[PDB]
Amino acid sequence: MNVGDRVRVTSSVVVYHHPEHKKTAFDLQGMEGEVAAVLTEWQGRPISANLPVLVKFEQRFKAHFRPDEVTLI
Amino acid sequence: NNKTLAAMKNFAEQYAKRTDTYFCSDLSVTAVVIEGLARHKEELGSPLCPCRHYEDKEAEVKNTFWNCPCVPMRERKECHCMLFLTPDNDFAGDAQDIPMETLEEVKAS
Ligand code: SF4
Repeated sequence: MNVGDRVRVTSSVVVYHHPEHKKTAFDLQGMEGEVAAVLTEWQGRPISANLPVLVKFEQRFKAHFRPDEVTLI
Repeated sequence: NNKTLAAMKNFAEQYAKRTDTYFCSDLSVTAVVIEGLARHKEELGSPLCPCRHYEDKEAEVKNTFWNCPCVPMRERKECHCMLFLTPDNDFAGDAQDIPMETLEEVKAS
């Protein structure tokens, strides 16, 4: 995986922070964005984020995923 | 920081109401998690989730993923500690408030 990769949310991922659906359930499945980060450590010290793939989408929106929920476009 | 223990309790109650989430039907579960959040906040400076183990807690607090309300709770309303439960959850009671007395009992032990 790489920062900059374009990905499609292929699993069903229901979120509550989308700017167009603030506080309400919205499935991101099918949306396409770009990997902004892959969290495996903080300044050389391994960290345990369990949704390590941060993906940026249109409308100033980002969300975190497991590697298995997204597919390289 | 007993001021911090009270601040954390207030946080939990306000966050549950804002997210339409409920406390565990067993409020001692809730109280243990609230006390752990406060302990972590006192020790580390931030309310690192208390129901997980970590290799490097200081790095975790800097990264911020697991600082309460964590990424999974903020984005997906998923709370592994069973502090904030959706209404459909089997372990959800009906309280969005916890008597201060209950947290004081967990401090007693
Ligand atoms: S799972 Fe997340 S929301 Fe629940 S107590 Fe831990 S940090 Fe807070």
